[PDB]
Amino acid sequence: VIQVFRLNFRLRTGFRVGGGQEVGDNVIRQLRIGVEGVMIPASSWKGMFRRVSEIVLNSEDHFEEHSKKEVDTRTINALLKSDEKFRRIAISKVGKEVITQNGINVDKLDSESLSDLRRIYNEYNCPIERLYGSNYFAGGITISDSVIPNASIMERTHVTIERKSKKASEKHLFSEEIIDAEKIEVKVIVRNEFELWKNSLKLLREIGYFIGGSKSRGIGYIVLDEKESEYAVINNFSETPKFSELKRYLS
Amino acid sequence: ILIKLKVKGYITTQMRRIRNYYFSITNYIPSTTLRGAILAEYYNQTGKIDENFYVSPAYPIKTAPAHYFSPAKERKGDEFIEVKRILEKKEKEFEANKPIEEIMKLEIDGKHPKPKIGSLITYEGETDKENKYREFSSKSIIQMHVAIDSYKGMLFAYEYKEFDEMWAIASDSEVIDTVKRIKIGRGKNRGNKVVDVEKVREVSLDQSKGLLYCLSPCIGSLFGKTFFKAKYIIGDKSIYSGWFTVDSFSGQKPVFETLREGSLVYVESFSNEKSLMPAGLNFMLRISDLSSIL
Amino acid sequence: DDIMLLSPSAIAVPFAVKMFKRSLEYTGFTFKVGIISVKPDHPVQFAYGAVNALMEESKIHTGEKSSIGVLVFSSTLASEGVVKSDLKNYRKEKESFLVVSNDVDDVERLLNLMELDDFGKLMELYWNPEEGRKVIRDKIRSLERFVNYADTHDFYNTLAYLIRSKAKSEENSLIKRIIDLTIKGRDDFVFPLYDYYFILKSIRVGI
Amino acid sequence: SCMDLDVITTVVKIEGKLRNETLLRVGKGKTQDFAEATDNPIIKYRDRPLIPGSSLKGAFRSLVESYTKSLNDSKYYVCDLDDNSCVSCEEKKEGRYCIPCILFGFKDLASRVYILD
Amino acid sequence: IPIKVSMRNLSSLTIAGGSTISSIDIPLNPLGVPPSTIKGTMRTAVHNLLPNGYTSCGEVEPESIREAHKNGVCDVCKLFGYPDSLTGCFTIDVSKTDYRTSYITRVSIDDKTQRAKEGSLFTQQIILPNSDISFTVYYNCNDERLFKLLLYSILDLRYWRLGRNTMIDVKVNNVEEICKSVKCDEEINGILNQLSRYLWE
Amino acid sequence: QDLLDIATRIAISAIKPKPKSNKPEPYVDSSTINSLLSFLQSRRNVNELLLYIMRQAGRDEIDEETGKLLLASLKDRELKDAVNLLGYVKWVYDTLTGLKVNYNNVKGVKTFKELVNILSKV
Amino acid sequence: DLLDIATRIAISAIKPKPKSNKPEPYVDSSTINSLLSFLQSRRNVNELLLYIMRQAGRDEIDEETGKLLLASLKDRELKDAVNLLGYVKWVYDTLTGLKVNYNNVKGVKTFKELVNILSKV
Repeated sequence: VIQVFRLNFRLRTGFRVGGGQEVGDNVIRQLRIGVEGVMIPASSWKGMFRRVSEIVLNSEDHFEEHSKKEVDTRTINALLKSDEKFRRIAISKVGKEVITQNGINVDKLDSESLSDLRRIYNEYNCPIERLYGSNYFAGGITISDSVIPNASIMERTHVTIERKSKKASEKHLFSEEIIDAEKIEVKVIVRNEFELWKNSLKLLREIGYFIGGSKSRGIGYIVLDEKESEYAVINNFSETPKFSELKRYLS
Repeated sequence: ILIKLKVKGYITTQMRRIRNYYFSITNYIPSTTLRGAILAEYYNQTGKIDENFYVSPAYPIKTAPAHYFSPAKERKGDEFIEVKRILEKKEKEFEANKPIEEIMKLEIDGKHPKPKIGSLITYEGETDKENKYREFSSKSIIQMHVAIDSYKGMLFAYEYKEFDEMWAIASDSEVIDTVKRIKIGRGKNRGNKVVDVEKVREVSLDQSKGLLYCLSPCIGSLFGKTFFKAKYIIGDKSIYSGWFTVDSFSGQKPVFETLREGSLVYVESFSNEKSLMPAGLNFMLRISDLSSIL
Repeated sequence: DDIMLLSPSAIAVPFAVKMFKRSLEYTGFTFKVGIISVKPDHPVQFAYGAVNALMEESKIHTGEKSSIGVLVFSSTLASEGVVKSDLKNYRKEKESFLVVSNDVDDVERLLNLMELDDFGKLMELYWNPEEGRKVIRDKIRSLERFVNYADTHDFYNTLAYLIRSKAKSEENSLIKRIIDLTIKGRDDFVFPLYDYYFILKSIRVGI
Repeated sequence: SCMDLDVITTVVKIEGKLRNETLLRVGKGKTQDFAEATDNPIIKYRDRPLIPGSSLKGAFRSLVESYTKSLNDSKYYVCDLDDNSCVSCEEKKEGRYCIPCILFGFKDLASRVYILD
Repeated sequence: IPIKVSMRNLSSLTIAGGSTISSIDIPLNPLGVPPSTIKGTMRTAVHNLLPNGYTSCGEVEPESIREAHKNGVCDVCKLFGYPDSLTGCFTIDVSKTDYRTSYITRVSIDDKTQRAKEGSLFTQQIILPNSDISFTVYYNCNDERLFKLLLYSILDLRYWRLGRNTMIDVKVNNVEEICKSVKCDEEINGILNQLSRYLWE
Repeated sequence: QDLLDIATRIAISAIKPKPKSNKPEPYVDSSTINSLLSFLQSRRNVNELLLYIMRQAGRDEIDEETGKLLLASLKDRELKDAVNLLGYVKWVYDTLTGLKVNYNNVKGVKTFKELVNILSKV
Repeated sequence: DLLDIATRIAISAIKPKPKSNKPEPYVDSSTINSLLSFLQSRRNVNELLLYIMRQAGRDEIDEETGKLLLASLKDRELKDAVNLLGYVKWVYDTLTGLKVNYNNVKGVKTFKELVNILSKV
């Protein structure tokens, strides 16, 4: 099953996602394109979504990189003989010779292969990894960027105030760009119909998270709406997908 | 009959499989590979294939393999010279009892050149009797690929070659009439960019007794089957790894070392056996000079 | 006349510089030297052919000075044809960033500017990649950024950005020194930028 | 350990309306930067006057620093903004903490209280 | 039977090729997008999204491919070719070139704090979005079920990543000649109509 | 290249020293051109940018001749080329200011390559 | 568009003021700043029209300029009025700073024409 989403966010004021910012410091430059103007990279979207999902799940296992307990090799063998896809992943990663069809081949195993198998087990047993992928995991979520034809860019300067005496500190003149916007359109495709994804979207509905730099300074705050945003669930490959209001899916 | 190939793209050539990598070996395209591609296209179109088909190896347009009497004036450069109508000015005395060591005197002037038989040479200009030439250098790239089922398990690599318009001589047949573009290379279903075959004016070259420029890697005899005898052979040894059908069982990958392409051989008699042109070899011909491309 | 060496990448270029600084003093013959850096799994014969081609191409036309060419194969196999194609494509005689034919003293000045001539510093970075990678990345990040922008735009735009970077550089900084070494002393619009970047990249990948 | 941003236990959102008592003048970072108004105009978001989030954050941080210094406690300190040797909290053997650093962050630690426009 | 397919990336699509002269952390193929990338990505999408009534090896090891082919069907493997049995089934070629380029960089934010990790900064070369890519899929065999499988492959390519998890939208610019050639089936017509326009208007 | 030549002509026009000044300052200030670029970015309209530069010229804050050249250049330009031209102008002006190049050196250089030749020599 | 209206209004307002011993436009920059400030403070268009009418009646605003302003600022949104007033102020300031003679500038009715005139000389 493939779940297709077209999310829209009514962000307060503007946002800013910088990059490179040349040299010489001075102003802060938001990343450009050259032709399309400005955009939000898909990697930033994925990072924000991973942060939101991690907040939603609140899994202690995920907090310590899934390295807090020793996984018995018997359990690993049981999962390997019980899950065909997990066995295929392990064989494709550590090698067919190392892991036979039935068994672990302890004689050929060593420290690093065992560590890799344990990490694979831990990450495969984590919903966040199963959704967003990992170093060896397939993935599960594809996020497009949000290139905006609008290029309205204003500059919001800043100054530091000496605490000992309330005046401008003549040491630097911080200058920060800001991209004013009202509706950020991002297309998201998820290949894992996870209640984690629904819960993350639900959290974004009411609380809402920040995106971009200087979020501590009122720059970048998105909130998902249930009116403009729309979704689509695909289970049959012989029918044209149908989009409907996101409220029905989320509420 | 002449053919034209508007390649202008990256294609592969003779590969030297290393571990799991593949490397370009021949800067040119061998006749066998071409013939295989042109016959595969016939098979795709109809399926009825014929072994009476021969095609000369293609070379970059306005290029040719080097022979002994076409050396480079510099020991390390790439500038080649030769005398107009050299083979007519050469040979000739081969009928007479003229010492060959005296015949192959390349010291026309001081600091006599050194030849590199079997290298791609491009015609440059007239420059009185000594024609200007330049060695041909092509463009090559490396295309490495990964192996997944999402997650890597192995690795592979390839080396492609860039070519301009290509020319070759084939057999007069409806095959070229009915075939227009040919997938060529190690990976025919993966990695081709653009291929096509253009028919052009018919070519009538004569093969008879006398000194002949062996365009293909000629072979004097095989399995005792004597094809021709040569008074003096000037060239280099080559290794052949190709394809030929002997009608009945087997008939693939016969490995027999041969003469390097562009070798000069003074053949004085032939035989009427099964010609090896369809096997991609023995494409000699009488030429006045390298200007025979015209 | 035949010299072949397979020193580790973390010490190769400084080794060549120290060896060929006094080549005229010792033998009196100028040397054309080609240096490459391939992964260990790379085939050896094709690497030999490619490095021979690079050495032949990196020949000073005057012939009164030795030449050192550096070319790192990070994620690409090496062959003579590939080297020829790359040199014919990127390197040129009017507006180029790949000099290839680099004087030894220029590389010596570059190493002195980068504090890499001393073998003690090289070995300290070599034996401890934990700090070595960080130190070499700090030393190479600015040059890598310049080469990145070079790959973004054409020759004129790249030169404009280089001059801008030189302009916006505080006193006693390394960026101004590197840019001045690159620009000053070049007659045509030929500037060793890819060359210096690859010289640094050899040591960078050596650890 | 004051770097607990990896694990989020609770999130509280404060929503309200700020009404100025006196003649509120916006920061006007647009120093000698006219856009569509006379002389030096106050900043505004699409012709709508806007209080900068940075200004409120700076005022709040100044107030918090004043409070912390008024506490006069060894366990709680405030470090200079320009200093790069400051740390948020010290787990040396009970430890020291920086209240403004905890709240609005520092170079070593990001903020915990976000303020919008 | 030619299939003139035009694909336009929905994000900052990029692939890593290689060059001796390169500085960007993420390189790019000198020619552009190779047919091998498209073919492998399509096979992966088919195996992961397998339409009903078909069989997929889903294997990387050629020995594992042979072991799966011990029974010897692997509909997907037949469509993409046996390792050593069939000459081939279909070909992919790309004509358009000269894409747009820009260098960007990415960081890795710390988990315990919310600041970027010191030394986790790497760059990436990308192709600008909304750039059209045209490639033709020449299916030379004579089979209708395999042709339907190939059409399903192209359709599933839409719901699939292509390079650094970059979203794509496939469009078919030929329905008339496809229907005119052979097997203008109602299901074929429906899927071709579905592929005729972009998923995202 | 050609935009580079236009930008360097603009920059050498703008590098003319401001008379009756205590310090040897350029006629056009860095903040002024920065404001030009920022205003063009925020206000995506070439006519509004022309009005802005005209007002700045009337304010005696930028050179009259430089303003004339800017108005002539951007008289009938689009936005995409206008922002590129302003960026190039910013680059070349910053290079001139940092390099401490006086007007008498550049004088009337017409080609950017000649300017970089001078910079390489100097 | 709005820029053409603003240019025509500024040209009408820059005509020399008779019975004035010094060469100056009929209106002053103080009047334009007062117009903008009044519109900003009162946030009403009819009040702005009243202000314009009173300023015209004070024998300090040209009657043709006042008629142009009243014609433009009716059945018009507040934002559009603000934009038009800003354009008028900027054009007037440009003309004042450049010391453009009214004689050779009264014959243009298009903003592009004014731009061409300024660029040519």
